[PDB]
Amino acid sequence: MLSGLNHLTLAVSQLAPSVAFYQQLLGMTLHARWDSGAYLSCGDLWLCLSLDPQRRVTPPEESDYTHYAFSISEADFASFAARLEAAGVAVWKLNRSEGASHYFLDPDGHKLELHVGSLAQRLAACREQPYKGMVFF
Amino acid sequence: MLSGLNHLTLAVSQLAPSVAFYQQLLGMTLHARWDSGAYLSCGDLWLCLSLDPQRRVTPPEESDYTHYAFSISEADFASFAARLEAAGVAVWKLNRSEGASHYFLDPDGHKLELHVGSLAQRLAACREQPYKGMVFF
Ligand SMILES: CCN(CC)c1cccc(NC(C)=O)c1
Ligand SMILES: [Mn+2]
Ligand SMILES: [Mn+2]
Repeated sequence: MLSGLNHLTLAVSQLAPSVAFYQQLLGMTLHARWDSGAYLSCGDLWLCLSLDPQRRVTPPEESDYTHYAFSISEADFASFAARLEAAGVAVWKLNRSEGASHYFLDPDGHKLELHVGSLAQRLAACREQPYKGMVFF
Repeated sequence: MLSGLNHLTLAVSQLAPSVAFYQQLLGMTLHARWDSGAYLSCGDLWLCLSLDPQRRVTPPEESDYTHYAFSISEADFASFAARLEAAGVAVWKLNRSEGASHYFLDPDGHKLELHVGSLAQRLAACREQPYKGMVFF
C-alpha cells in the first residue's frame, strides 16, 4: 500500500532565490543543485525545487488553501516565526484555526506553515474544541 | 529548527469525492471529518483535505509542476497503478527518470505520483550520471 510522502516537489520561477529561501532562511539541508532544480531535506522530508517556466508568483488571495506545514518544537516556534517576520517574509493567515501555527509565503507564493504538534495532538485538542460537525473514527 | 513535514493540506472542491479518493481508492486512514474537511494518515504523512470554494478543478496543462509523491514498494507498484487505471484515474506524465513512478491526478487536478526509491537512491544515481550543471554538497 502507500506508506507516506516520498517527496514534495515545488515548482519555482527562479531557482537561486528559492534555494536560498529553503536552505539559508528555513535551514533545510541542500544536497544537490543543477541548472533546473535542487534537492533538499528537512528531517525525513525530501524536498525538490523544480525550475518551471509555468510557475507564477501568486498572491495568497489568488490561490486556494493548499499548503505545506513544517514541524518545529514548542521551544523554537516563536523565535523562528519572529525571525521570518523580521526578515520581511510575507504572510497569508493570522487566525490559528488548527493550533500553534505561523503562516508564511515562499518567493513564488507557495503557502507554508510552521506548526507545533502531531496529528494525535490535534485530534485530542479537537475533541475539546471540535470543528463544526466533527466526527472521530 | 524544522524537523520534517508536519502536514500536507489539499484544498478540495467537494469533500465526499475527495474522501472517497484518498480513503477508499488510495487506502489512507480516515481519522476525522467535519463539515469543511477531513484528516487522514498515510504512514507518517498527516493529510488534511480542506473544503474550499476557491478550489478549481484544474486541467494538468493549466497547473505548474508542483506535485506530491507517495511511497510504495516496488513489489506493490504495478498492481496499485493497475487499480488506479481500472478506476479511470487520469495520468499527467510518463516516467522518464530513475525509480518507478506513476503520475496521476486527484479529483480536483492535484498532481500526484507513486514513486519507488529514496533521496539517497536518487543522489547515488545522480552522482554516477549528473544532470546538467549538477553540484553536490
Ligand atoms: C527569500 C529572500 N530572503 C529575504 C526574506 C532571504 C533569503 C535567504 C536568507 C535570508 N535571511 C537569513 C537570515 O537567512 C533571507
Ligand atoms: Mn495547516
Ligand atoms: Mn516527483
